[PDB]
Amino acid sequence: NPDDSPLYVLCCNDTCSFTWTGAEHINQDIFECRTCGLLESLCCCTECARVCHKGHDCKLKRTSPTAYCDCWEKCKCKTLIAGQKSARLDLLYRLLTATNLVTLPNSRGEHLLLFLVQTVARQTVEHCQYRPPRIREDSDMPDHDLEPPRFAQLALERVLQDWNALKSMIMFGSQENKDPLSASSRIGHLLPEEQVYLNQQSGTIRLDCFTHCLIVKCTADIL
Amino acid sequence: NASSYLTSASSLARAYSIVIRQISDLMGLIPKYNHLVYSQIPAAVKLTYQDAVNLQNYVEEKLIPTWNWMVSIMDSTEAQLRYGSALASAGDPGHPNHPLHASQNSARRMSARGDFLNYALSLMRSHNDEHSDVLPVLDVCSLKHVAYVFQALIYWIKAMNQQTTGQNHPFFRRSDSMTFLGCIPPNPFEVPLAEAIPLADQPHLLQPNARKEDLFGRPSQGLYSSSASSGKCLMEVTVDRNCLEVL
Ligand SMILES: [Zn+2]
Ligand SMILES: [Zn+2]
Ligand SMILES: [Zn+2]
Repeated sequence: NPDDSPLYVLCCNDTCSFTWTGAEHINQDIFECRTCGLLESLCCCTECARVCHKGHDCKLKRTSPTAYCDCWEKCKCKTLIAGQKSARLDLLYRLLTATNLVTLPNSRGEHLLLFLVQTVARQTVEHCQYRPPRIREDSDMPDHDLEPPRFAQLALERVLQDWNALKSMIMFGSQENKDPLSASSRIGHLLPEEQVYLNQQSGTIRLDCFTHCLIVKCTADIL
Repeated sequence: NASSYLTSASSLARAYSIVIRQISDLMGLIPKYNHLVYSQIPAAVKLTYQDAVNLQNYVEEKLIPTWNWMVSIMDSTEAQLRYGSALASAGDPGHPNHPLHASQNSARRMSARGDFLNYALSLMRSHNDEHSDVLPVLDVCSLKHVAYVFQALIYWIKAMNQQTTGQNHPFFRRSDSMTFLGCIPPNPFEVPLAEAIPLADQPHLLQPNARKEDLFGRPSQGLYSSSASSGKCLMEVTVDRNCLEVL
């Protein structure tokens, strides 16, 4: 399945929100998972949704007030421990220059570049609320002294330097590249006239999302 | 009480239609000028064959610009409608963006800024041939003048054209009641019942507002292929309004 591709897992392996927000509330997007029993408060974060609850009935809470992640108190959390960052970057390099995995999209139909840009925008919005470790009973509380993740920016910079990845991004929705979550992907069972009409056009919704998030949402950096 | 541009455009198009109808009637009277016009009317002008040919050339040269205008607009809107139908056939009815959804009922139920932004994005994507999985943003109810002009020109063309004018048994060919004017009929032996004549399989599809397509199958056009680039041997597939003016 596309969501199990090693590049996607590498790029979506960020640490938990609770690891840097501590026990205090914060403004962030809130995911609820029906399988793990996370409803009516007791809600997880985006990283937990992508990693801890991959395959569960995890959705986004539209009416989201300020909240923290408590995935630890209800299920086994794989996002509380962060691996070696240098090894992560090295593996990203090797997977970019060794396999054409970057061309394949994920289960949501978004190419790796779009996912990385959206992650960078969301992280820039959220991490500004990170209170540093100010100096001034719960023994099972997870460790909460680690910095917020900073891998998304490096991954975006390095993937943008790759020609194949950028070409697959920009030519996404064209004749060759077609996302599974698009009505024009499977049209081989239609009448030839409808096939011609659908085949004439090319897709630019994903490219428009990528450009909009790169230009108007990623306000933090010009790099 | 309203002071709308569309009303003025429609009224001017109506006047143009009246004038074009009169022109077509006059030119159709040319072949029988002597029997109908010359003898009965005391004061008539002698007409010669070369005069009639020059007259026809003059009329065609004068009507060319409006003809190009209507052809461009109509090819554009037909391409938009055909793409919408194809996407509806290839789309998910549950999504709010599907053509065949209640949200698109246009009577049961965004901001003005959002509407204009949608229109602008649709125009740009259509021009660059990039309108995929997004419904074209168009208002056919605002094309009344184009309708009048097209009606007038088709009237002129039809009137003057009528002025000019066991296998394969007449029993085996589709009749007027089912055939589509200008489209070849589905081959009676290749296609099954469920897709040739859907009404026979499902006789409850008969409704007062029921399309002929879903009652007697989807016809096809013999265009695009078979070479030639006359501009009408190639089907209208491009969705902008410039390329169908270039064509
Ligand atoms: Zn979490
Ligand atoms: Zn779960
Ligand atoms: Zn977790």
